[PDB]
Amino acid sequence: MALKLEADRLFDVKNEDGDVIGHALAMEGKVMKPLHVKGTIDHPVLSKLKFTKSSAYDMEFAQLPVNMRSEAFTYTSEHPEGFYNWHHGAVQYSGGRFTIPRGVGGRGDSGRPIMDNSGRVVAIVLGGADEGTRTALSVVTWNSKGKTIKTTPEGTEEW
Repeated sequence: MALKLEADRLFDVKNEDGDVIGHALAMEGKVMKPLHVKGTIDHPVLSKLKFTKSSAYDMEFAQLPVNMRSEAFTYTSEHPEGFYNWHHGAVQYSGGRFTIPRGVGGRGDSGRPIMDNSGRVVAIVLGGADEGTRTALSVVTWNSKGKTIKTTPEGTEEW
């Protein structure tokens, strides 16, 4: 039945020698990536754009080229408790926190989006704090009025 054919929305950010140290994404008309991730966007067009910084939220962004604006994720500010999806599997959202099993997130996971079954982005991963058998994520989300919010658990380590 299904072939996972999708637009080019998620991009790699590499370090000086070329290791993937994070991710950048096309969403709501912008290319955004965590500010703490110091590398270059592995894309001939995106890497030449002028990026605006937002230290208060660990975000760095630029406007999408007119063309690419269609190849992009849609965000949603509604996240009822339950399970969500990301590159490594299930992400649980309960208690105001997004958690994953311990020993799963780390370098390379910054900038990865957490999604719902309808394919909308619900949050962007920044780092994590292990608490017991789980890891609580430091994520960026936006509220219903479009305000950016940043939740960082105690002892979070940036990925």
